[PDB]
Amino acid sequence: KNVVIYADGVYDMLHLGHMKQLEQAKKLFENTTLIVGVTSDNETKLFKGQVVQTLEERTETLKHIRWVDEIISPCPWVVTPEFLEKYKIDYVAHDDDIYAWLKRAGKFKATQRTEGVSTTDLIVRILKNY
Amino acid sequence: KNVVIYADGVYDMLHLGHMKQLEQAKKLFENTTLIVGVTSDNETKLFKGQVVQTLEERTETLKHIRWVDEIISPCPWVVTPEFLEKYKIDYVAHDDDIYAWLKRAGKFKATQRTEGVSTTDLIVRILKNY
Repeated sequence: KNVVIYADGVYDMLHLGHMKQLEQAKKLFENTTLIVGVTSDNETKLFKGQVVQTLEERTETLKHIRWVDEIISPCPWVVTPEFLEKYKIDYVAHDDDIYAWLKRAGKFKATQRTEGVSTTDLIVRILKNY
Repeated sequence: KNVVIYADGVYDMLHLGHMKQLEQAKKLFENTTLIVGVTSDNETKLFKGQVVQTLEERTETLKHIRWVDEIISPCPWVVTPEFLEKYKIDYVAHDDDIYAWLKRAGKFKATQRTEGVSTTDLIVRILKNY
């Protein structure tokens, strides 16, 4: 009955948006194990852009989050079929193409984003009082 | 065997320091219930100073934290003997006098702070690259 869910990401400067998204992935089925993958510093910089917190800092925050059952850190940048088999992953959860092959196989689960909750947005509120 | 631990605070812009401290309070005994109290906006501003996130924002983050079992929000600004009895609280956990009466009664548990992990410290790292 236990469904293994994999959610990968940078998880830089974790905020309510990340957390609600992890909650959604964890609650995709009644009984789950949520594995969270944390991207490496080098690959994040190479493909996405600047990352603020190091791999170790981003990974240690996630350890304190209720919905997180297991962590793969660093995780691969691109999910592969072999990777799903190795870790016995039933579904990949991500906001909604690099996921076409996952949808085709029945293995993709959409989760939503939350906007306007980020650390950037907060300091704006701090300075907008000056 | 279940020990009720109460940890109150502002919990503004929660970071690794808050989280490690909550972990410590939760792990003070083998079997615990950690109740977290979140101070009101008005009282925080009146007695401590500016608060960045509203009561509701600070409380919703704490809901996603593994160590948190129960939340009192808003909580009283000052702990009282009556309050400990009402909620059946065995120990108050806080970094180490407003707690003298708690120590005298055997009801105070020290937890440590973690420094240099705060949201302020992060943006400094962001700008120090310019």
